[PDB]
Amino acid sequence: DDNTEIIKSFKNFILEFRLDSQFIYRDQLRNNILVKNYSLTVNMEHLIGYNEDIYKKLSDEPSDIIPLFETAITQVAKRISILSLPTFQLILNSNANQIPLRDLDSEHVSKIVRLSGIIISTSVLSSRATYLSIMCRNCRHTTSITINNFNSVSLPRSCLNCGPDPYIIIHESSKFIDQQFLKLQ
Amino acid sequence: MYYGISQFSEAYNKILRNSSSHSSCQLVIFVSCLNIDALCATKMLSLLFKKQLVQSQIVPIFGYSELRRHYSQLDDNINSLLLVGFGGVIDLEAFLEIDPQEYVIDTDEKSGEQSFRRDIYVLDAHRPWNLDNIFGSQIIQCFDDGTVDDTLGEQKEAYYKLLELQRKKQIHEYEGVLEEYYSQGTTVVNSISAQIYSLLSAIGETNLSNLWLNILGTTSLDIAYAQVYNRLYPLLQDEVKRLTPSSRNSVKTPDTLTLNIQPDYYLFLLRHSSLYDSFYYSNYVNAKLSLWNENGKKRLHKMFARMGIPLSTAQETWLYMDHSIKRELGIIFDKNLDRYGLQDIIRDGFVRTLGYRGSISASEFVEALTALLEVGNSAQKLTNLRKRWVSNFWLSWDALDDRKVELLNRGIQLAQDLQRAIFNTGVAILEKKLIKHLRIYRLCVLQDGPDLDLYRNPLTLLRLGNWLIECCAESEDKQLLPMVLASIDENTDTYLVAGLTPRYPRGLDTIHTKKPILNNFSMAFQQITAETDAKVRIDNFESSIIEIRREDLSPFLEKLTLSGLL
Amino acid sequence: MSLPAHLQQTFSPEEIQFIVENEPIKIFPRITTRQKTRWQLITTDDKALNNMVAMRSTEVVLWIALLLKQQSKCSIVAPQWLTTKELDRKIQYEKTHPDRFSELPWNWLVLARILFNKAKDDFHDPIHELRGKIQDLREIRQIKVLKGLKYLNESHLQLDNLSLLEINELRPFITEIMDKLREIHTASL
Amino acid sequence: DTNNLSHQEQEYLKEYCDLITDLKSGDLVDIDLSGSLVPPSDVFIDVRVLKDAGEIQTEYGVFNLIKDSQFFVRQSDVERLIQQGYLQKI
Amino acid sequence: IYVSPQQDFSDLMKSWKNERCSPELLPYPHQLMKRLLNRISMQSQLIENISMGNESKLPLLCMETELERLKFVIRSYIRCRLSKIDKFSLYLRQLNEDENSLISLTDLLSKDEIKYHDTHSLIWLKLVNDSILKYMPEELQAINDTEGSVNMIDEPDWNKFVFIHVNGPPDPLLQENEFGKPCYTVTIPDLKEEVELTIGSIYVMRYEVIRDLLRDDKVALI
Ligand SMILES: [Zn+2]
Repeated sequence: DDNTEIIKSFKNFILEFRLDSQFIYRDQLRNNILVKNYSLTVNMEHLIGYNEDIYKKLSDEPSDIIPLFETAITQVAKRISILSLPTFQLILNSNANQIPLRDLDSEHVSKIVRLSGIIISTSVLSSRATYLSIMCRNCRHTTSITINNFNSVSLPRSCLNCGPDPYIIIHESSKFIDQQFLKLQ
Repeated sequence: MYYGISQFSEAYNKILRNSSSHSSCQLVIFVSCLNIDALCATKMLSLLFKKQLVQSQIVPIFGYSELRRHYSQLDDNINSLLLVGFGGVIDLEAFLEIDPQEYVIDTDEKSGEQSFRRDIYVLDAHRPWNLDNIFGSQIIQCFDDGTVDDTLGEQKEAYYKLLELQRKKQIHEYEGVLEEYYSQGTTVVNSISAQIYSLLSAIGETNLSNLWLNILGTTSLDIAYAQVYNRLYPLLQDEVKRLTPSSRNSVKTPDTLTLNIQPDYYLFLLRHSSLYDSFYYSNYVNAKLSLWNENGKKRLHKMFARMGIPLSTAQETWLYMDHSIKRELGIIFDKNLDRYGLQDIIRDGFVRTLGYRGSISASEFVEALTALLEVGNSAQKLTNLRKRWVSNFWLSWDALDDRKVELLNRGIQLAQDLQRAIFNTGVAILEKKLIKHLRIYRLCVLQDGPDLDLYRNPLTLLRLGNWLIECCAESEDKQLLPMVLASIDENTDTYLVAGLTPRYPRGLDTIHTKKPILNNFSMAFQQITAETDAKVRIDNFESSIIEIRREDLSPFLEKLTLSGLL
Repeated sequence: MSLPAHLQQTFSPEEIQFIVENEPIKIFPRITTRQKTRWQLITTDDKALNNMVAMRSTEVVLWIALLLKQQSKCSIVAPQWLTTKELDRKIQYEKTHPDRFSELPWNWLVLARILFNKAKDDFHDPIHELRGKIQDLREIRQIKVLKGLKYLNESHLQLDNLSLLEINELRPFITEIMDKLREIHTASL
Repeated sequence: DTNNLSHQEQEYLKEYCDLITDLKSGDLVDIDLSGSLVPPSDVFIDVRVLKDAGEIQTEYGVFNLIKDSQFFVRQSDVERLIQQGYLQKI
Repeated sequence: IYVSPQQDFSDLMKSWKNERCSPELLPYPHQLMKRLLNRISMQSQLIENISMGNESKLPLLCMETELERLKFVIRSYIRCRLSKIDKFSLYLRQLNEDENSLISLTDLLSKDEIKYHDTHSLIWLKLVNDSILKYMPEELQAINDTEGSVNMIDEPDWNKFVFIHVNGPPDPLLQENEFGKPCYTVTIPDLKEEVELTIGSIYVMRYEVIRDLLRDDKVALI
């Protein structure tokens, strides 16, 4: 219900925004799709200008709202590119006041913040999960669970007899994404 | 001759009759280089002529020497000349070396009129008028708001009797009345944009763009002349109501435009900076709270805490600030501003917003335009400086369109920087107590600092002067005396002396407040320059500003003290 | 040389606009030219201009219509195709058939921009709706063009009812690739 | 400059300029062959001067090209001046 | 055959587009250009007379704009023709000297174009002789050799692809196809293929196959 309304709001924002004569985000999405670049960069200033309620919701609980934005972006991309693709990625640009790194505290837990620093170390690419195929040890029931990176998932403990943790992952029919760890000073 | 408000259409028709043939350009518009109102007037006139398909050229001018130079440069083929922002407080006939006998072409005895090959049109608001430019020459044509018929009848009769001429006593009394009239300060009475928009309404070519330009022009006088803005405000309200379409149920569309009245506050770039910065870099707020000392900052912090807005939230940019406080701001200000004396901050102002782009108020737009005019970008240095200012004029001209938002953003940033620098300089001046007091006037002379370079453009020096006038010179139980502010420039060894007039407390309606405070600096400056010899450069259109050599500053100040004419 | 490098074997968008403006359009005059000087153009008919009555529709070239609108002496009649309902119908037609192209006028992109810029208050429908519908039509046409580029050969190609602007867009790439393929085939024989 | 051209190339340039002058002076005199290939557009435009100059007396008229002074003239009149770089179409 | 000034302008536009998009140098329409130049001169004189003497301002503005547009079209056409002459210079000389071919520069160019061709050929020959050729032996001083490793005469491309719109007659070549529509028929000799061109459609065809139709004005290049 509410999720569908938010998705529709994001879709309308993407499909209707225009500054002077060019649909910025529509053309950007088309160009990115053409070169096999599945991402969209959105300037928060435009989002605030179009409709302040959408930005209010986005800033309130980003971990819950951002995935819906990705879903809307993917739907619009499919509409624009395929005549009647992986889940796209949302990249944000902002011009809000920077919060000093040393000043981050519990007050800013689960909020969008802008800071600056110097990178001192980077790791090697990992392989996170995005779509897992699971089969039960005893009764051999096939199922799939989708995962989103944002946290506000684990293997089922109860089979959908079979004891605790009865599911194992079928790795030949799963999809993964890249991950990296950085350190900021 | 003077054209009444009802006669503007006739002058416009004369212009269209003379300089309209597609053969070649025959209209030249001269514009003051450091006047925003003149800029808006010129822009609106250019739009009108463009719609009417008339060849024209526009030439920015600064000072009086450039005016004479350019006029001598002009071609004979030119037939209509437009002056906006100047030419009202001088004897234009003598200055331009114009003898009508040469310009006369057709002399018909039956009509008793001599047609001329060039017509000079003056669009000026400064008073008093020069009778020789009003009741004298026919070549010079003046656009009058109504002052001439309102309060110049006695002087009109005196001038006519003097021209026509026991009898010695009568001639002496008439000349005495004329000298009494000519011996008074110079002050602005009206906005030129209002005159041009009255012409437009007479010809019925009004739209939202012209009304917005008129609003911009009239608002520029708010900082200096509050009486003019108050007098001309109700009409703007009526016309904004008239032109604005009532239908607004539709949500914002990309092409939507809305020019409506919203609560506007006497704050600095509220919609393009942080609330704390808006309350910090403000003339009125600082004057009321004297923020230049630590106790003022403590009072401001206490006020913000009482209003319920946190300190971190108050310093967040306006766009990204929490929307709840943005919605409830008016209620908060109403509830918690009487206590600290800032009850005059609340005001009604015009706000224009284009679809999906942030709103901008008239005051902020004017501030951005002035910042672009000021800081945007021997005799050789002087020429380079004046030509840079001329180029800045055009840099500001383009920003007045909807297709050049980048220039507007740059102007806003430059305005922020300039206000920060002026605030720092004013803090230094007030802390070090450099404002010496005298029975007649007050003196503030700058001789060192890191920002002394900026104080060569007259507009920036006037900004500093207004800043100082508001703080402790108009409030804080202080008598009203004219203030002389000067700034050195070792690169040329001269002082950009400026003679500023006092101001009554802002937002205090009273009978004395109604009467304008005339500026008497011009006549005393002229007399002192005539008596002595210090190579004073009296060429700026505003006589309040001159340039005095470094070695001759103190003698000139002593002469001014002895003058007793302020 | 006598001709610039980019104007060889193709056209420029300014020249495409020049060509498009040479077509007739309907307008509502605001003056009364008909008698109870007068136009003598040589490239275009001058009888219609000399005989115009206010508020009575007449036909004149698009270039002259824009010139009149510059002075605000006429009101341009938006073509029937531009209206919203026709745009939704054409979008549905395009969606239904994933192989053929719609039958919009050849000058459906240049005229759209010219009218949206010069005449922004003559339409009987919201401007933003028209812009969105035109954008959707253009995107679907781009998809179909991309899909159809995979069938280039050394014999010929057919693109029925394709606007002039899209043909101008695609003229260099298609022509050059087909020429190279034809050269290879000719060498093979 | 011409220092990069061999004397034969300098003669070539002179002769080709002569030829260009020759064609333009024939029956194609109504059309200025050495014109602009950008199609015509709005008849009247605003042009800003980019270089201080005197009261140059062109065939179309006398334009006092005072630096930083805008004009409102027909595009045809100031086509060549724009080409030479005195004016800007803004 | 004179019809009307508007017909002349339409023919001028058609010729301009064909020349711009064509791969070869098309024949010169002498009579049309003579008439158009005469009309331009007379119209300019009439404009001067009218301007010698505010309801008439807009008519005159339209006059001037129309004259500018016509002048631009003619100038562009002439420049395109001159460039095409420049590229195929030696080939034109070979065609003219070759008596077997009925084509003649007098039947393919105007007086200005022939003057330009002659003068440019002379100047370029002088330059190459002064710089390079004079130092070569008698076997390698001919600027137009057709027996060496690479042909020195660059001929027009006879199979360049071009966008064509099948206008149809303003005709034995017209045979109505199976889908209820008139259509022309052409043959590609290299591929032994037969192609059918239906009216009111846009194709991408070789130039040689449709050259006769373009000459007859059945089809027009886009
Ligand atoms: Zn199980």
